Amino acid sequence: VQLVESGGGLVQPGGSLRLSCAASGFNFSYYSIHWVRQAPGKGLEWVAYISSSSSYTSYADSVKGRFTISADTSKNTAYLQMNSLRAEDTAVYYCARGYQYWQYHASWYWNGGLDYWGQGTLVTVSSASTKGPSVFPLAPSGTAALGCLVKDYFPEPVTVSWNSGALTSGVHTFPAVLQSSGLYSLSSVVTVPSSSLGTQTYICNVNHKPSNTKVDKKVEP
Amino acid sequence: VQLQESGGGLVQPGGSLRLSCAASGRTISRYAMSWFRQAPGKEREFVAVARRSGDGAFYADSVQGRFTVSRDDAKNTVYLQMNSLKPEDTAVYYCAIDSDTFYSGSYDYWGQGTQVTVSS
Amino acid sequence: MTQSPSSLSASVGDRVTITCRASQSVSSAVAWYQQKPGKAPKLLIYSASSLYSGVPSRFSGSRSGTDFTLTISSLQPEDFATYYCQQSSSSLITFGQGTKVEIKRTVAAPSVFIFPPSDSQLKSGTASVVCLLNNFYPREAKVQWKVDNALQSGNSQESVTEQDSKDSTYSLSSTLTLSKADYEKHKVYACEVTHQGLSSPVTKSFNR
Amino acid sequence: MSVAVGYMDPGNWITSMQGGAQYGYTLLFVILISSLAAMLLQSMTVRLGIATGKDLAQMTRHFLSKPVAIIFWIIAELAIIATDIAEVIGSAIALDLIFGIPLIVGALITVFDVFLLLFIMRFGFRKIEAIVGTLIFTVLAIFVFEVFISSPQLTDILNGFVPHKEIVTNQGILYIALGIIGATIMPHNLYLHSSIVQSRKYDRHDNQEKAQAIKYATIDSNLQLSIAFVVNCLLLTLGAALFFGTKTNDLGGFYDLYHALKTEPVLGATLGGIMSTLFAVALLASGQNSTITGTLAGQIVMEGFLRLSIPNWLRRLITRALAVIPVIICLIIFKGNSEKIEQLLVFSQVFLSIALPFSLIPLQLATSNKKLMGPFINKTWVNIISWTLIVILSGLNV
Amino acid sequence: QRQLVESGGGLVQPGGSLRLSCAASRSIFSIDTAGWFRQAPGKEREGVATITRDGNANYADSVKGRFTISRDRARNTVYLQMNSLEPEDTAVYYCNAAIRTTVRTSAQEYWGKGTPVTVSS
Repeated sequence: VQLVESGGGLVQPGGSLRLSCAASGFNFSYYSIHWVRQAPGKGLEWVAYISSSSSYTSYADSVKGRFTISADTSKNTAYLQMNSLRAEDTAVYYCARGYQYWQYHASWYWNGGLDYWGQGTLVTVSSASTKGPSVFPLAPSGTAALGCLVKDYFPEPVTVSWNSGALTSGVHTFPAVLQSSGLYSLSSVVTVPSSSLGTQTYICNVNHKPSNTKVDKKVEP
Repeated sequence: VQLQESGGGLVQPGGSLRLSCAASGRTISRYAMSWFRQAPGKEREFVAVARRSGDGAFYADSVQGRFTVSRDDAKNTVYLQMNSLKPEDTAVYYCAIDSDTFYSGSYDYWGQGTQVTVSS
Repeated sequence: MTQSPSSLSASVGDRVTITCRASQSVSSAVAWYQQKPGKAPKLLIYSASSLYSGVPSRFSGSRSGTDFTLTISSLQPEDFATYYCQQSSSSLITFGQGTKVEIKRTVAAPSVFIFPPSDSQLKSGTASVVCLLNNFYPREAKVQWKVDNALQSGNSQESVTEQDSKDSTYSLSSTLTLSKADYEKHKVYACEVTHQGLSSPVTKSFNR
Repeated sequence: MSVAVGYMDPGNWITSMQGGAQYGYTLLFVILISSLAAMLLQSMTVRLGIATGKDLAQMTRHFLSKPVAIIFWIIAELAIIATDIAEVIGSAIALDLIFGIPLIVGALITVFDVFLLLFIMRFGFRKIEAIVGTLIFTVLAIFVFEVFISSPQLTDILNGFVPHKEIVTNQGILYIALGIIGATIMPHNLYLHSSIVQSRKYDRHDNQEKAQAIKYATIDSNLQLSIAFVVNCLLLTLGAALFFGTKTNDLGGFYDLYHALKTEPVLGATLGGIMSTLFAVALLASGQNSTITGTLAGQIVMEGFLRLSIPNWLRRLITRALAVIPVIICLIIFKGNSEKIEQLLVFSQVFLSIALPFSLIPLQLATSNKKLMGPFINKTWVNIISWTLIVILSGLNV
Repeated sequence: QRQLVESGGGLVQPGGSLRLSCAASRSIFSIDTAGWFRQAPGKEREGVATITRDGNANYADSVKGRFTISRDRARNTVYLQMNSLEPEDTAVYYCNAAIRTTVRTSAQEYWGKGTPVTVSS
């Protein structure tokens, strides 16, 4: 019973995009399909619902009208059709099996739930283009902290190592946060012995594969 | 707002005391209530916090297992039950209200303190 | 849906309870889900009382009044993730805001560090000032930026790490961003930190 | 005042209709023959009824001894019980259809409810008989309407040629055959007529030329049986035109008719239910009258063979109870199955037709002695002997 | 597949009992062969019982002893009485049918919508 999502790249705001939910195994004409969305770092949120035919379809007010669901029992497939994408819709959309007549059932003493979940695709809306980070030192002034600021890159992800992976203890590479520019920024920090600062070299190795950016930055006291 | 600690005194090593902190001018039920202690010349150090009912109690390394903070919301009083007392626990003990209901330690009101001396 | 506890701390093996306030929906029974960081939420309980086939027996349901609750009898060191309640409605379901269990551990105040902007960045026209709060617990903290003793608003962003898997602490970065011209108008750059483990605010500062 | 009488007895109802749901127009012929036979037999008993100042039961007593008397008394009692079982099942099904109560409760209501018949007797005859006659006549009108496009030569040529291969081979055929016969003769009717003729103001012995009464009574009896024949023929062809030539060849008991009337398309929608409930009412009333007639018969039998007597309410009650026991046994055993109950019903009728000869033989014998005798008793002789062969073959194939 | 309406499900403590009743929508002539299916939330549609034209009452191999199918030839309604319920019988209980509208039209399938049944303290 292997739900599989697909169809998530990068879209300009207001654009449109299809999303494919390939089913398998179970007799598709028996079960519904729900699309549960999750913003970054928030709680889940229900978005759509399509049964076997097209004679059943609810919606959620967030995309009431902007979204067209559709089914095709030929290949057990379900399709989402998003239009007029807004800057916030960036999310990680899912799939989820679930009873067909899930309305006629639900009552004060029964709730079917969503048995099998897919793995999620990452839609992302932006105006923002691919860009490698600027890398700036976070200079240290019995433990010292030092780091690298990895600023104004897009899209995710970046990796940061220290001393070509020889330094791993006490490293914290912060989750990226989106700036008002629509570009990400993060810092990577490490704590080290203050008595080491004069005689140990600290270099952050930054890799942003989408832009082929590789930067080594020496971080001096 | 006023806080008043009581229950200190001279106690033998291994012995027990129960400190009380009575609050007036403020309903404590909405706020975390903390205990600190200060030995002469040292910095005032955290001992324990009783958050609102259900939100947990937290403790300093030095007192974990031996001290227990508890609350009587109805009587606007918080307690520190101190067992297995050590010489190292000798200090003035202080209660403070956390004015931030989100628990960030906005300690605006403090008691005058009650002396605890652990020695034979 | 409003789950009442939101950051329920706990230690291993103990018992814990989690409640989902029926927001006077159709009140059709809840069905608790569980989700670990960055994976697919799993089912745990449907119709508010029965288990899902092949789920450890530590869990349980309860239908107390109109406040549905879940109770973990014994907390295996594996169960540490966010939990979700899901109430049906007339024709659209909605997931709760969700609560998140976490590992009990004796409070740790942050170590605080401040970093001035680099000359390289300044030469490009922008000044990023970074304040680091390292290895603290619980997660709540406040960072206030003062520039020549003036409290800043609207020109900083924070990031917080996921809880460390070994020591169960958090770290936090606050980044103040100024134009070079604004940066060069002022002398004293300070980050002032509070945390419930700190008896008084910690200030780290530099002079430009 | 006005005409009022009930001719449809659930026994013949189910047997005829079944004979038209399963095999079609074949059985038709048999019906006629049975009817004709009964006519003759009526004649005979009526003659015996009017002369010799005796009752067929007393007759039997005057050719037997104590033990064999016990035997034939057992047989007559069993005949009566058979008819009563038929009736009580009819009533129970009627109740379950009209109201919705399960069968067991209806059976019990029927058995210990004879007080209705004293109540309504104290209430008034003419009105109740008029209304039941109206409803039955109207139900029959409904059935007539319901019969549709049909091929006459089929019915005819199957009435005529009598496919003997057919009539004898399918031992499902002999079954419904004996059913129809034993439901058209009904020995209790024989005893009852033998008795009732005894009072028609004939100059009991002081008129050797009282046979005028004989002729009058026989004319009446023949009219009656003829109309019964017409009704039976109708019910049979109804079963035919409503269930034949189909898939799964549904049995065609009562329930199936009750539904087929309701879901009948061309009858609109509500008219379905209307005719439905009308049919239900008809069933109920027919059951009740078929009961009330036979009480006197049971009384006459016991008075004749044992020369003993009882008040009527005790008679009716005890008979009805010993009749209802097999119903409940079958119900509880087979957990409730319309099919099983209707099968019990048909088996009751055929058992009646099995018992018949033990009460037919002495009738012929006695009419061979006294002053008035038939010239061609030969018809009755051939009747009984062919009869015996049929019943013994049907027994044997078991 | 509509125009059938089950009814009767409801909460019930362990070891209770209750009687579900498949039905028809309007004036149906006969129910040839019924069948009651189960679709518990993490499994496949199993199947629990089977009456036939006359009567067969064939059951599953895990239920004999608790489930007593039946029929009501009077008002066309299949029944299903479950007795001494257990916490492993929670599911929605669909109904199948073989409806035949009028006395001569051929048969035709029909599925239901089913009803829930929960068993717990």
